[PDB]
Amino acid sequence: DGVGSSSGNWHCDSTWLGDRVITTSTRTWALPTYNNHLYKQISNGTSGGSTNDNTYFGYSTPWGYFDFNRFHCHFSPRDWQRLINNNWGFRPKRLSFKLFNIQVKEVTQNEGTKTIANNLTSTIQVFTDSEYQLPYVLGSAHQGCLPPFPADVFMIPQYGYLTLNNGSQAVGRSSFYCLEYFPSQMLRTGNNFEFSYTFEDVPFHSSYAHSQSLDRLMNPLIDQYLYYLSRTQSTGGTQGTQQLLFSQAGPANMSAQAKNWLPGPCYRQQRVSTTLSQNNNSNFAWTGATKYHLNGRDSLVNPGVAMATHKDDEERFFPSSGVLMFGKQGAGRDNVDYSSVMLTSEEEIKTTNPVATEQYGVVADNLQQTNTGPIVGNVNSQGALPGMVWQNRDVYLQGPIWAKIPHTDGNFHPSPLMGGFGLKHPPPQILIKNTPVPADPPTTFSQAKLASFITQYSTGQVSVEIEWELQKENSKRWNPEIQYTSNYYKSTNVDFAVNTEGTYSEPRPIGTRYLTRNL
Amino acid sequence: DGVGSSSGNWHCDSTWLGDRVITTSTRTWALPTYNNHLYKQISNGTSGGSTNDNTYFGYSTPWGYFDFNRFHCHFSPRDWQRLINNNWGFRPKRLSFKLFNIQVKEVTQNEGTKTIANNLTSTIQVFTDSEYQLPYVLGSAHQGCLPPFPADVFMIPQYGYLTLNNGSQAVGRSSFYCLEYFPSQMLRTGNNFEFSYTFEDVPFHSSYAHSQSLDRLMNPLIDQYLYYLSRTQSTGGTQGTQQLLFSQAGPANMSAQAKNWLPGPCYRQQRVSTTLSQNNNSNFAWTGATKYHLNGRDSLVNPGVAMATHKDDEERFFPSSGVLMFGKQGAGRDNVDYSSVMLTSEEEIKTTNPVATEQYGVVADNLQQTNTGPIVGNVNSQGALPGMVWQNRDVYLQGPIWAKIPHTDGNFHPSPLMGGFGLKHPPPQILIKNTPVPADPPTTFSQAKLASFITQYSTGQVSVEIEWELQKENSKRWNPEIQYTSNYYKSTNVDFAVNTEGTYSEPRPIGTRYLTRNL
Repeated sequence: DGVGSSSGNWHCDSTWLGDRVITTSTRTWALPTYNNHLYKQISNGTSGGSTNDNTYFGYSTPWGYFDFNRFHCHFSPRDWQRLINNNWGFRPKRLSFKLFNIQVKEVTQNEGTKTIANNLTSTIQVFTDSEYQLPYVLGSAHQGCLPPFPADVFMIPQYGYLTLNNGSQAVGRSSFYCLEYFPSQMLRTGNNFEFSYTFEDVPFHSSYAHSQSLDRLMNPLIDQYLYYLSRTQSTGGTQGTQQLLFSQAGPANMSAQAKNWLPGPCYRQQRVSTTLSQNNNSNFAWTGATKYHLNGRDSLVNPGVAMATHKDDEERFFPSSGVLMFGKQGAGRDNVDYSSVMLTSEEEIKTTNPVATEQYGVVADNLQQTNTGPIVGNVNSQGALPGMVWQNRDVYLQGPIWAKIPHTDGNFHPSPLMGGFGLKHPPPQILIKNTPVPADPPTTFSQAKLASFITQYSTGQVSVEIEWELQKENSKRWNPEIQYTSNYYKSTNVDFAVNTEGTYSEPRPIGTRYLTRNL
Repeated sequence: DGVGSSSGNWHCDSTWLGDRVITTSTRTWALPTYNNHLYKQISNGTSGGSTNDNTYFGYSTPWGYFDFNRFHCHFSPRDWQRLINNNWGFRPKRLSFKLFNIQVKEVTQNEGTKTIANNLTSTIQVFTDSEYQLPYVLGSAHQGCLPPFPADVFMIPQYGYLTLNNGSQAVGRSSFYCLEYFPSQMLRTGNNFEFSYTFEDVPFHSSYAHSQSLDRLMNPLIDQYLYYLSRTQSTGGTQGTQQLLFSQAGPANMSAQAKNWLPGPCYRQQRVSTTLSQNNNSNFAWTGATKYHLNGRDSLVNPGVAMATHKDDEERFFPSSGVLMFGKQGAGRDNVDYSSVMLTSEEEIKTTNPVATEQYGVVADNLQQTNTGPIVGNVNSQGALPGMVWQNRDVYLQGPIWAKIPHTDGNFHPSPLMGGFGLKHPPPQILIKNTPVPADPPTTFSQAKLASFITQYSTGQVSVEIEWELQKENSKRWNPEIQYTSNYYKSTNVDFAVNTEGTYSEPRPIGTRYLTRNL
């Protein structure tokens, strides 16, 4: 462990061993100094135009943290293709992390002349919340993950959290955390850091589509031995009389056959078309949105319960807030045009989950009588029922991977709504910070704390390795399958490559449900 | 492994052990930073004046690579003489490579004042494509090899490759490679790198000339017991009549004797003389050139199939594109005069291979009859025939060494047309790159990737060692032999030495076929 020797090699690879696949990636990071080594109370109440729905209260810390909760951080596009085109399901098993080749540099800004030199004696601090004692900030689709293209250098995000509030004020249950209160490890140039982690058991992800629909499971050649009320009036003429009349459903009345199962739950959203002329001429992006009310404040249901994006022949429609929406390369931050974002589509689950923009069904509304015609009413939101079967939301190459299940008393099907694996003990957070170095102190003692430090930052490499378990397909389907492939026609650039400027780009989102399977 | 200790010694030598000879050379290299650590799409279509024949599409990488595919990189001129004057053939056996004494320096450009300092903590990355997964760019006679004179310092070339295209656009089969996706090794000052390699079996190079011609293998004293049609008319007067007349060829008609073998294949090229007045007054360097048509675009046949440069007493002639052409020291790049280049000559293979500027022969053209005189026609291109025997193109002290055989289904005599050894698993490519070091990042998080780095470069030593196998001659020739020797008459400078300026120079090309041998 000397200054003149490296502390690790560049491991970036992926191997396939059958039911196993082991990904490995390495990147170069840079860590600035946040908040001038200060903790700061941050808050925003209903002051100004800030509505009650957007109030908060929390703290910003001088620490940074690593993030790789994104699939494209570990799979090349070719590897994603290899995976999704040949396997029915998969799940992670283990993980390894490593930091090495640390180098700290200080910057002297003198009369515009900016100079950078090495500071061989400075340190950084690193520790992992292996006991889940800090607010778990990962799993919220924040930026700052590892770049997709390994040749990119990225900046480490700053750590901050929120707690309970009342407007812009705190309450008696508000918590304050000081990260320095944790046992941490200090590294100089020549030290390295690493640790390992094991995933808890979790069901495989359903990387397939169903080749049958829920309402078409019967034999199309034979009838049932059951009966159903086929008619409640006399089949005669204009003098119809009350009668109770039954028949056996069969091939010509499959809509009436008795069934054993039932579609999954729903929470109706607002439908909107990509043909601007087909929409209402008014701004109802927030007014007509599907929200939920909690503690007096309202919140948008995004993306909400996994439901079918649209029924057949209606690809121009999509739920207002029921679809993951990625932005194209170099897209602006606020209020961009539709042409710069890429909409996903969960159409593949039409077989079991209801369409997100229609009612679950229709149910009896009153007690019919001789003088009262029967009335029926729409169901726009339906909780779980015994016999319901549904599918989860699909994952994507540039989507999240896992999320932490909130530690509460009860829950129901703890799969993350944004898609991925829900865990009780997710991979622990990894935090990092530059150790402060004070400038020259005064010559006489003073009680006041130091406030002048040397401006500096640091950089180094980081590597992650994940082992995945595979579930190979075992189909007996005769005809060929649908596979994700790239276009065969000539184009100016190559998909998933660099421009003439070296700017990486992803042309479209990529799901994982291509293979098929019976219900 | 400390900063204050060297990591290797200067090994530059050559030893002879009988059938073995072991060369060893060491040089000093310098590696800049290419493309500002960016991959860039490069292409050129039929736009502008660029003809369809010169379109391409590919990528330029921020990596450099080592090259020693040149004979003068391992043999001194004296050693080349020692080798070619005493052995019939040779071939390589093993190879060893080594990097050491690395030192990285960063340059600060401030107000014209350029300062250079050491950066003890920076690294470089090095790896070898030992599985031939990257486009093999070596074996194309590119510049950037090790300098001939060991006292020179050289610059490492930049790596780039090409793929399929349509004009200036890519197609569905175009491939894009990211070199960072390979497992690589990182070295600081004090680390070293090395590896070994073994050559596959390969026939010896024919370092000799034939003392007999193919058409003069018979005994000059005895006749044959065979016959040949000697005459088809009556030997009488002006009243010649049809007759079938035969005789035995012997010493006086060796051109008519029956033979067992046949000259090698040919592909006729255009002849041109060094006496400017003897050539046609028109520009036909491209129009009259020998080309070949592939995928709609035409390409020049250079240097083409190994054929004799010229027949006896015609040394002023040479094929337009059938001869390796080296440039003298300090020669310009584009459109220099003939007086500044050095033409080789494959005259030594006149015994078996056809002259490159004449027809292979002449063959029957129609069915002769009493009323139809026989017609015969030239053959200007001839494929392989059973019984053909030919020789390969000669190698040179400043020529290439090996080339990689393209991985296809079929081939035919896979010897590189430019001369040398054809291999299925050539020595692997060695790639190198400066690890990027970002400047001070901003104080608040930002999604955009880093784009400001510290300007730096690196340098060090490199050594190569190759073991060769020899094939000693076993002649019984009585009279003395032809040997390559230097001129005995006084001159201003010494061949293969430095000027008064220390500029090394090579006065002429040097083949390897001096000794003789029977057919």
